[PDB]
Amino acid sequence: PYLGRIEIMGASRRIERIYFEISETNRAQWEMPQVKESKRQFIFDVVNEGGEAEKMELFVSFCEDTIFEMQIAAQISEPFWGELEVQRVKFLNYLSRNFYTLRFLALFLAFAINFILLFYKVSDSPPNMVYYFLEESTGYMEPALWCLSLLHTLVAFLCIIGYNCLKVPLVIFKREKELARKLEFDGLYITEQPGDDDVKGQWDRLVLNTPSFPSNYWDKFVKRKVLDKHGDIFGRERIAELLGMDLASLEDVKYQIWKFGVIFTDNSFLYLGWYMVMSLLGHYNNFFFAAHLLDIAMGVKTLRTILSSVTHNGKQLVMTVGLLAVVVYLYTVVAFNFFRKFYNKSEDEDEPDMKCDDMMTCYLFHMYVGVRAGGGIGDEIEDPAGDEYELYRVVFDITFFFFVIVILLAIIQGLIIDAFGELRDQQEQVKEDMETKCFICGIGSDYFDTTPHGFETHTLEEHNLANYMFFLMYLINKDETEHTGQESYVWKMYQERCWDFFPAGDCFRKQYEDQLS
Amino acid sequence: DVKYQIWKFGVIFTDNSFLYLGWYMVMSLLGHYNNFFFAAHLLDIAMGVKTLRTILSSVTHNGKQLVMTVGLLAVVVYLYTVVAFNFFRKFYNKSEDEDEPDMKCDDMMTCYLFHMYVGVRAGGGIGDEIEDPAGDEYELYRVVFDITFFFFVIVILLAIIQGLIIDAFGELRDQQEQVKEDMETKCFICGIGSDYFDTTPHGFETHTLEEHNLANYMFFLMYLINKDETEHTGQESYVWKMYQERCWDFFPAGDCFRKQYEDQLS
Ligand SMILES: [Zn+2]
Ligand SMILES: [Zn+2]
Repeated sequence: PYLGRIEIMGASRRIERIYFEISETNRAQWEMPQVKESKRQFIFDVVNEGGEAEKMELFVSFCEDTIFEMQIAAQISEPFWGELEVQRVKFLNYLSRNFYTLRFLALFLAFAINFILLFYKVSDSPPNMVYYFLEESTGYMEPALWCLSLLHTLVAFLCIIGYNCLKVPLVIFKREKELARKLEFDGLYITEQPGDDDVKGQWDRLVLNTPSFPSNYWDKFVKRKVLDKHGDIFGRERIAELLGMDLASLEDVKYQIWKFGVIFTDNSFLYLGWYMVMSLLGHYNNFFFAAHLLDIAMGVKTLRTILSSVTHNGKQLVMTVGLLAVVVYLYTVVAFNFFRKFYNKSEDEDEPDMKCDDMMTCYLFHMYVGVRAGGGIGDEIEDPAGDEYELYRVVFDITFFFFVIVILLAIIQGLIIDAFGELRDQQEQVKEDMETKCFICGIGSDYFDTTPHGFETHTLEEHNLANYMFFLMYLINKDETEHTGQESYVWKMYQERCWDFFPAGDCFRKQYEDQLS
Repeated sequence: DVKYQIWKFGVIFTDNSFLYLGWYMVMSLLGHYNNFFFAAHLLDIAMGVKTLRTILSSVTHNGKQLVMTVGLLAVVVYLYTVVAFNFFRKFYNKSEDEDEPDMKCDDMMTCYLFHMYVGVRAGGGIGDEIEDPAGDEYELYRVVFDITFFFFVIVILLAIIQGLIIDAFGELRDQQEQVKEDMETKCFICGIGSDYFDTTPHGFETHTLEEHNLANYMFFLMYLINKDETEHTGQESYVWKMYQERCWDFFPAGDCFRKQYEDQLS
């Protein structure tokens, strides 16, 4: 239960098995459903849109993110300026622990507000100017709407605060983590400099000189390592002034501005801010509470997966909608040049309403009524029977119907129908790969299945990606002086970002098969 | 045993097929009250005909997602209703009479019902039903309203609804094909690939007919159950003990007689 077990490619160039102790708190945090869903999403992403070369780097990044999330969860968990500080941190922890409940409550409140909004009525007379007011016999909905609007605004504000307390630390952690990696192993601001059209790199400069650069990232030796790696070649004084460190120490408005910039560029934070703004506009005009019904797309995973079918081929949907416009424009040109006499949409004899005596009017008429008509433009425009251009006109109508109504809408619907099957195939392929190959070492399940339940044992004990994350957390928490020999070996390999200690293509059984059996 | 009979009757009354047959009998009884209650027994074809059951399985495979997209259509039509009720109230007069107007969007509930009723069922959307906007101040906003309604609701949402069914057909077909491929390329009892047995001609056929026959395993289990404990032989007693302790380790997994004695046999 607490006894951990991983296999590494040891210094002796052989597979070695490492035993360590796992904390019950870490095990419970791992078993939490949020972490389970995060792991599933990561596995899907790497199997689907990932390369075999970078699989271990991606896996280590996932492990680091999961470790930081567990640390934040442990921080927010629960068992005269001091009094207000204690109360404030308690309130913030409560908001962080109930962020998702607050989001669900906000969705419910929006639904209730809109259901009450379904009873609004418009009258010229008071209960030019028109008076909008509720019309219900019960009388409870009129105060209920005001109470629910106040509650919805409060819940939206609490959701913003909870997000800032919970999911912003991870964004800042990843940002600082990536900046440190690029600074050390790429010399981004020492050797190359950013692209300059890269908004992120330019903003990141503001934080290099700050004393609190590794505020969330664990490694506090980021600057010292970069100095040792680069200063000897590129100027010790220049590196020190760039990184804002003092060279005689061997015996933050800018940081806050940079942090706020990252927060304001965060997509989920922007979405929650827009949600709060619309909730505020709701008190101005209650029908602005109808823009919070769009939150179901982010709320319900089933609806999100359904809409993913539409958005999988969204670029091609836009392309085919823009192609429909060009085809209808060509039909408009032909109509305006040759069949102007059929586009009289006025029943009155004396005054004619000619829809194709102007190019813009004809194009609007086509794109409006011809596309939405069941049989095309022939349904709307005048019948050509007994006319000189009857055959040209019937060819016009038939080709419009076939190319636009039939073929183009068939393409639009086939894109969605194909997107459904493509997403299904992606899920099936990920499942098949995860059930027929080992993630860490990439050895087929047939080899392990010679022993009954061999692949199950290999994926549960020998090569467990949960155990690897537990070992990484163990190394990070353990002291450098306290590290044992193999732990120091793996720690050095991790510090140099060398993923060669992961057994790739080899395992304990494959190495000692002759002796074991 | 009154308690045992009560428990048995509770299980019977919770049985789904028993409840279905009880409902069938109740509707048959109501038929004598009103003969048109015999039309509720035409729904029995779904349970009766396996072909129709498999056809309806296409609809029911993604039934949760069908309900979800029907509930999403309601929200989208509600947003269009809000926009209409706020801005285009003047186009929703469905009365040919000049003096008395029938305004379908002077009330939020009436407008929502009008949209969900006629706009969804119309071929071109709500623009077909409501008044033409030509020569009006809000003509462009109104044509954008109509075009987006047609594309999002009539085209995209119904395309999603039909794509769910079309995908369900292919998914069921793929399930059947995968089961057939697994059953024809791997052995059920021991999980050894057919390629190994196919070195001998008809080797996999012989393995699945004589060596590892899941019919033979059921026959042996019935034989053990019927046979007396005292009459059991040695290996039969071994398997009987393993069965009593619910230990399925006597099933050969990954090994077979041929694989074990290949050197001696050939
Ligand atoms: Zn492995
Ligand atoms: Zn077998």
